[PDB]
Parts: sequence; C-alpha cells; structure tokens
Amino acid sequence: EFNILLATDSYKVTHYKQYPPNTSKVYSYFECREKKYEETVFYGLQYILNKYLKGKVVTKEKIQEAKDVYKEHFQDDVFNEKGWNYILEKYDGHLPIEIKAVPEGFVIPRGNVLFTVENTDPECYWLTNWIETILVQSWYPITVATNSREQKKILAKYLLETSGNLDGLEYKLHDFGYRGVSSQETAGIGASAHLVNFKGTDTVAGLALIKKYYGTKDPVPGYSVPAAEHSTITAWGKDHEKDAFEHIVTQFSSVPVSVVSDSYDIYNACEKIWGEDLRHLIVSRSTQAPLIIRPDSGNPLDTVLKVLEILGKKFPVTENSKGYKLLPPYLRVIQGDGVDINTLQEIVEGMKQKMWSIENIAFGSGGGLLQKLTRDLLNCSFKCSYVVTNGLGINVFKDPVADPNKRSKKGRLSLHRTPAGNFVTLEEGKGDLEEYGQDLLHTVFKNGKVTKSYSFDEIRKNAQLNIELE
Amino acid sequence: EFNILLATDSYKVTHYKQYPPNTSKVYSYFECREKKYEETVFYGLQYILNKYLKGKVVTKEKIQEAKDVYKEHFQDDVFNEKGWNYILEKYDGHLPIEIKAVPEGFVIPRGNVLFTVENTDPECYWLTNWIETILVQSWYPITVATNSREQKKILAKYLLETSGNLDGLEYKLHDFGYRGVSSQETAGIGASAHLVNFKGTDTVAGLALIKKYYGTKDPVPGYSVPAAEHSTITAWGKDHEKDAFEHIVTQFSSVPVSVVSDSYDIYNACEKIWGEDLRHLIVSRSTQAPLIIRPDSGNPLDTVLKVLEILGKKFPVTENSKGYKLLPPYLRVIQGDGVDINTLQEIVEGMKQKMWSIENIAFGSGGGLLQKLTRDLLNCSFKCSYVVTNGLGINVFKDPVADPNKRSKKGRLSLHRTPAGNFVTLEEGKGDLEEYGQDLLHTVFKNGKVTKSYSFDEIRKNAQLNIELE
Ligand SMILES: CC(C)(C)OC(=O)N1CCC2(CC1)C[C@@H]2CNC(=O)N1Cc2ccncc2C1
Ligand SMILES: CC(C)(C)OC(=O)N1CCC2(CC1)C[C@@H]2CNC(=O)N1Cc2ccncc2C1
Repeated sequence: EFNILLATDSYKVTHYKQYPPNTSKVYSYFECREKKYEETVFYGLQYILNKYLKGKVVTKEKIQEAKDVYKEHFQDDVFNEKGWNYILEKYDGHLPIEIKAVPEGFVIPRGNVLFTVENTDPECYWLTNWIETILVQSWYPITVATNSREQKKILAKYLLETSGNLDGLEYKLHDFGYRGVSSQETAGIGASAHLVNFKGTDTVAGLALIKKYYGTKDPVPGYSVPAAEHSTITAWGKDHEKDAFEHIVTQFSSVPVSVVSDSYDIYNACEKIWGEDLRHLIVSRSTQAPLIIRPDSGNPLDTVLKVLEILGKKFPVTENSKGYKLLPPYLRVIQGDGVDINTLQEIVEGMKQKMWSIENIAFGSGGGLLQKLTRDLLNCSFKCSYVVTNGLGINVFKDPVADPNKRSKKGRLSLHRTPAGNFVTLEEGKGDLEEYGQDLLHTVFKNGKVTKSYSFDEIRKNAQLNIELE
Repeated sequence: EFNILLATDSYKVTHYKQYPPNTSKVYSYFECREKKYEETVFYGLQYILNKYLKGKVVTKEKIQEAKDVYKEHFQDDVFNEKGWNYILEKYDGHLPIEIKAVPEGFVIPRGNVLFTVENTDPECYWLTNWIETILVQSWYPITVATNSREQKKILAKYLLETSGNLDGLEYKLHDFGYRGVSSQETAGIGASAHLVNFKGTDTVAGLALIKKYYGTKDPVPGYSVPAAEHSTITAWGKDHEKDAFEHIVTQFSSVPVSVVSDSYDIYNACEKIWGEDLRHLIVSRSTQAPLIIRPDSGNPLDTVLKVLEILGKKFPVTENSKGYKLLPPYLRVIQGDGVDINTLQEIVEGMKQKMWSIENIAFGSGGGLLQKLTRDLLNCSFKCSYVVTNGLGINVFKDPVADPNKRSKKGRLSLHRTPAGNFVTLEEGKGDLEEYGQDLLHTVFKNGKVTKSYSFDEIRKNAQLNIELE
C-alpha cells in the first residue's frame, strides 16, 4: 500500500510548526524557471493525480503507520497526527486541495505558471506544500516529452530539407531505454512521455500506463518491429554470423527486421555478408518489409557514414528530387548507440553534408532519451507565492541576493494569451482585472476528485510541431 | 498488477525465433565493464528477485493480456504463447532460471562477473535473456551505492585530516533527492542505495523498501531532523525574516534544526539576524541541539567560505588539536545546493585550504545523489557468454572491431580470490580446473525461489570503507 503520509521529504513533516500563526491559506505554483529549451511540453500531472492523490488517501492505519515511522526516524514525536485525523474525519480521507493546470500537451515558454496548488480548508494550510515532493516529480515526464519533442524538431528539419516532406517522421526516434532507466515505474512514465511525440517504442511499460491513465482511440499508442540482439547473433558462434543473419531475415521475411551487425566487424558484415553473400535475400524483400542494418559501436557519425558508403556501393542507389542519395526501399539503417539530442544533430548534419537523405536512417535512443535528464535541465520548481494570515493576503517570494535566477513569482497567478498570441503569466492577482482574457489554467483536482481529464490523443494534438501544423 | 510478460524490451518478444535451432541453454552474465570508479558496490538484486521474479509470476490471464497487447504492438502474432504456457503448466508459473551472484554490499573491481543467469529447463532457453531488461535495472542501485560510497571516501579523508577522527561521518551526506528523481519507485530504490553508506535521509520511501526486502536490527535504517524550507520563511513576509527564524528555533529549541537562510540575503541573515538580533537564542542551545544554518544559492565553495568567515566573527571559534577552526558546538552549517561528487571535493578542499574543519559542515545532495547517474557511468551490462546447441557447449561473445571496450567475456564464468587476495574472473569454464579455489558467487535464485539473501546490516558491513575497518 502506497501511503501519502510517507511520500514527502522528511522535513515537511515538521513544517506545520513553522508557518506564521493564523495562516488559513498557502498557495503555491510550479514553473520551468527561466535561465536551448525555450518551450516545454506540459505532461504527466494526470498520472500523479489519479495514481497517488485522488480518493480516500488517508486511513486510520496509514496515520498510525506514519506516526510509528516518524517517531523512530526523528527520534522525536513531531508529526501532525491531529491535522491528518481532521482530513480523515471531515473529508473521508480526501485531500482538501485544489489544483489548476494548463492542459496536458500544451507547449509553453519557460518562466510561466504551469499549475497551482492551494488548500480549500483553512485547517489544511500545511497540506499545500506537503505534496510538493510528489507533484514536483512531474519534472520527469515534462522533461522527457520536451527533450523528445526537441529531437523531433531536428529530425523534421533535416528530413524536410533532404527529402521534401515529413513522411514517417513519427517513427524516426525509437525508445530503447527500458534497461537504462532507474525503475519499472520510471520506464512506464518516461516511455509514455516519449510517445507524446513519436509512435515507436520498445519500452512496453509505457503502453499500459497510457491505457490506464490517458487512453487512446487506437488499440495501442506505440509500435515496434522484430529485431536481433547480440545474443541471437553470437549464439551461432563466431564463424557462423552469416548463418545467423540468414536465419533471422528468413524467419522475418515479410515484416521489417532490424539486425545488429557489429558483433565482430560491422564493415565486413555490410560489405561482404549483406553486400555479397546474402544480397539475394535482401533485394527480394518488400518495400513494407525492409532489412534494417544496425551498427552499434564506434563513433556514431563516422560509423553511419561508412556504413552508408559501403551499402551505396553494393546496392542500387538513387538520387531523389532534392539531390540526396537514397538506398533502395528494401534496405535501411538504424543507429541506436550513443544517440542523444546532441549526437542526433551531429549525425543528421553529417549525413546532409555527405548528400545522404535522412530517409535512409532511423534512430534508437535509450539512456539519452529516458535517463540522462535532471530536474535542473528545465529548472522545474514549486514555490509558495501567496498566503493568507489573519485574514489578510500577502504576496510572498524568494529572491536570493547571489542568484537572481532563483527569484520566484509573487501573489496569485494566472496564465493568459497575449494580444500577439503568445503566453504571459500575470502576478499579484492581476488576472482579476480581466485585461487579458481567460485564464488558461483549469481546475483538474479538487477535494479528492479529478475534475478535468485529457486523452492521450488530445495531448498528442496539443504537442504537435509547427511544421506538422504545416 | 505487474506482468513479467510485459516487462521486457519489445524485440525480446521475437528472440525465441532467432537462436540456433536445438538450443537447450543460454547462459549470460552481468558486469560493470572496464573502461574513475575503479570498484563498485553490488547492491539491489535482492529487491528485484523478490518484487518481480519469485513465485508464481505467470498466469493464464497474464499470458492472454500479453498476447493481446503484442498483437497490436507488432501488428502481428509473434508472441511465444506456447513457451509461456509451458512454464505455467510445468512449473506452476515459477521461472526455471538459476541466478548466481556476489554477496550484496560486496565491493568489487570493474570488469568482474557480478551475477550469472541460465535456464534450468531446455525448453526455456529463451527465458534467460527475456529477463535481461529487468535485471539490468540493477545498474541503478549499484551506481547510487557506488557513487555515494565514493563521496564517503572524500568526506572521510578530509574529516580525518582536519579533525583527527571520523566521528559523525555517517551523517555528513544527506539525501535531499526525493523530488528530483523520476518516480516514487526510483526514490525508494535510490534512497536505499545511499543508506548503504550513510544514515541520513529525507527520502522517506527508502525506509519501507529496506524494511520489506532487506531488514535491519534497528527500527529504521535512516534518520532526519527538523528543517525549514523557503515557504516557511517567506510566508512571514519579506520584512519578517527575523520573526520566522525566531519562531522556528523556539519551536525546535531542544533538537537540531536546519534553517534555510538565503531567501533574500544569506550574508545579512548570517551576520545581522543570526549573528546579532537572535544571537542570544543560538548561544543558549545544547550541543545535542545545534542550529544548522543552510545557505542554498551562489557559488557553493565561495558561499560556504563567506558564511563560515561571517560566523567566525560573530561567534566564539576554537582551534582543534589539528590546527583547524571550529564553530561552537551549538552552531553548524549545511550546504545542500549544487552538491555532487565533484563539487563536494571542491568544497572540502577549499575549506581545508582556509583552515576550516570539516566538522563544521554537512552536505545535502538531491539530483546529484539520486538522478544525475546513468548506466554508462560504470558500464553495467548483461551479455550471453555460453550456449548449448545440439548438445555441444560453445563459448560466445561480442568483440566489435571499432570498440575493444565493448568486448564481452567468453564461456562459463566464475569469481575467485587471487593468491594476493584480490578478485579475478575466470572464463571458459576454467574455474573447474580448481587452480583458483572455490567460486565466490552464490546461488541466489533457483526455479522461482530466492535461495540466499542478505540483511541490510550485513550489506552495510560488506560496504565499509577500509579506513573505517582500519
Ligand atoms: C519500418 C519503419 C520505417 C516504420 O520503422 C523503422 O524502420 N524503424 C527502424 C527500426 C525500428 C522501428 C522503426 C527501431 C526498431 C528496431 N529495433 C531495434 O533495432 N532494436 C530494439 C531495441 C531495444 C533495446 N535495445 C536495443 C534494441 C534494438
Ligand atoms: C545534527 C547533525 C550533526 C547530526 O547533522 C547535521 O547537522 N545534519 C545537517 C542537517 C541535516 C541532518 C544532518 C540534513 C538535515 C537538515 N535538513 C535540511 O536542511 N533539509 C531537508 C531537505 C530535503 C530536501 N530538500 C531540501 C532540504 C533541506
């Protein structure tokens, strides 16, 4: 059993004794604080609301367990038993909290309010920041979705330049990250975030998360194809790599198949094994079932270029209408080693310079896609901006002398469209003046109930690229 | 409800069709591959074995669900229903797998076998690498434990040099990482890995994980103390920072209390508020209840040094027997911003150069400790080294021409003590020659049962620093 009373930073257990006396309201907000990643995809809050925050989340037993744990953990009795019992007795253990959020999938520039949190009962002023820790973990799906989207921009730019269109863009960056993340839960969350932008994944955990918490009209939100790993090649023995390749492409003769080719010598594999010995098994394949050759080692750019050079001399290459070289439709390449947002850019630019179409290549990314990301990439942060004490509201904030970048916003916040159609966050309750049209934040959680939800289809629509919007 | 049939990389669903015909055995191993991190702490496999791998992990319902999901995911019927049904019918859904591993908490040089996996039924040759994905996630607790231990070495060195002993070392690096990790599950796993080396944590999730899967003689494996956050200071209003400080130290007058002091001006807070206005409330405190001043912004080293210099002029400083400056026992500092293994080193060395004892300071680390780590840091990797096909065992491996660092080991593996008492991994079944004594790996999992396990107390003992043992 998950216990929300045990799902906070230890020090937050002690904060109910630290706020000003006679405080009836604590109001806090989340932003991806300003100073590359100029705009962020808001995604993942709905998962947290449903899995952890909604319904009866307080019980007699959970309160007693927290009491027992904290007694030993602090070697002291500090723990707001009275405060938690109040929620249990008054609200049947539902959290007296209201959360307002920008719609999921929305693409918002840095430094804007993305969601706000406040208590709905004066007794529970302490609860707003109790749940900071769990809500701030939304940094992860936001960051995966954003970084995945930025890679989609790079791919779109180069695919368009080298081919004249964006056909198949949504399968150009595949999630290989299941083994390389920190947990099963992280795998599902991160994979789901990547699927906001693409349709290809091997991180199966993402599928069930989307089905349970978001939903799609299609049976599944992500797809894959058969592929070898080094074990299915090397098991045949060093002298039998050709036998492995032949067996595998024949087993998967009528679907696309990726075959890792660098077990011993990627260049030999391309030029002699695929390019000569087994060439007859390749050139006979359907356009709907290409062989996808997979290098997996060496300098990513150098290796991709050398593989393409080798294949271009063993297979019939055409020149497309943009002037770029194109392998025959039954043959493609996938680079799935060392791919991150930086190396992706390097590879596609290198290909373009050597006159190879991005049509020729797909990418897989594991650690770079799902694990090599932190909360400080987008400066995802939760801060109190407004309190009511003795019936008077005051606008509060931090502003550390040595770091203006950590200054936080003041007062009650709202998010608005500007006259030019951009975004602006209004501070100090100025949204109440109604000079800027409707607040784009919507109540998504109130008093233990999820009040507004988005489908995965809606999220995908909101997160589209401008070029996709033609 | 976790389903092991949906907890693998998609392509592994297709591998049972790719191995050589009549393969009865696939044998694989995990290492932290050689190229500072020269030695790794082996920790976390026991969690995976118990939570995910043991007992009846296959049911009719789980098979049908996987079948239904993969049909859509692959747009084809590639799923091995028969193979999974065999496990259900023959072994009541228990995995016919044997896993041997080095004891948890063991500190082992890079490039050694840490665990091995093989099928115990010839029909389940495909099962060995099915579970690669889930087992490889052990990289995370291994890496957190290892990186946390490397930071303990730094702290030990400087604490010993500046004070003459290691008293309180186990509380010098505190886990602040709960909000900065990618999920609740990751938080618990990561926190538990840090607790292999230290006793201080705010990531409460780590406590219940340890209790459930490992166990300690003590009631809890980790501890904390009351502390403020920016919201409990700023809520008082910008003109009332002093009132906030006074309220908090008075509420927590007889236990240690950390109070964040950089909301507006860290240097003013130290020199004028703590150092003058509230000095009388500080010098009266017990040595068991110090005020711990917490800066949280600016250059970490520069800020710590300036804070110490300020405090040194407002409070009575002594010189310890090693010649280093020491704040009075009722006053300490905690630096919890921007701390990672690199900045930790820079701060303690800078303090040493300015003649400040490491006794004066403790560290908190969040993102650096639990999130800013990837599988490539220690090159944690799972590879097939031995197969049996047509009754003949063959030693198998990869050895990519362009990257000798990715070469894998050959044949049946074992771990041994050398004549000088170091570790060596024997390949090609050479352990059977008995020239190197007994295999140090133990069977930890066999046919659905955990066969050997370790308490958290034993893991801690195994992971001790030499300087602690000495
Ligand atoms: C056919 C079409 C053009 C629509 O799509 C593609 O051509 N793609 C290129 C090939 C593709 C699908 C997209 C990526 C997957 C093949 N999988 C693969 O190579 N894997 C899986 C995996 C998981 C973890 N680690 C290592 C690997 C190696
Ligand atoms: C008294 C003794 C000498 C034994 O130990 C210390 O002096 N310590 C320094 C103070 C200590 C305990 C060890 C760390 C905790 C105070 N907690 C704290 O500042 N937090 C918690 C937190 C969690 C997430 N993010 C930000 C923070 C800010």
